[PDB]
Amino acid sequence: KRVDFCGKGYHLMSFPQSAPHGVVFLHVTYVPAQEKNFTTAPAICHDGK
Amino acid sequence: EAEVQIDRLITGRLQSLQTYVTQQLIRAAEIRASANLAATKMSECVLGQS
Ligand SMILES: *[C@@H]1O[C@H](CO)[C@@H](O[C@@H]2O[C@H](CO)[C@@H](O)[C@H](O)[C@H]2NC(C)=O)[C@H](O)[C@H]1NC(C)=O
Repeated sequence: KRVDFCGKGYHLMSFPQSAPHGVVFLHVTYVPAQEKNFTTAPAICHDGK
Repeated sequence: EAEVQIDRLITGRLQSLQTYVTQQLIRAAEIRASANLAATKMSECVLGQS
């Protein structure tokens, strides 16, 4: 859950692999795109509630 | 006959510099760990919520 620890973006899972004198991690991330604008509001009034 | 005497100055200065280099290495090996923590704290307490 801590951000920017394993991979850039939201983190899903990972795989380790060996190396001559170390380890190599493959991280799977998740990156959104194709945004819009829309229009918001904090709450909705109805019958004074 | 004085080259022997100069050999004492050379080996004194060399040791004086040897101590400085080692002191620098030992001291600079700490700033690395002190800044790695700052980098860790900045990427999670600023870019997100802890
Ligand atoms: C949401 O609306 C904003 C503003 O109405 C868009 O931002 C502008 O986009 C145009 C595209 O040519 C730029 O020329 C402007 O400079 C932008 N505004 C600013 C203040 O820089 C934004 O593109 C819209 N979002 C989407 C997904 O279309």
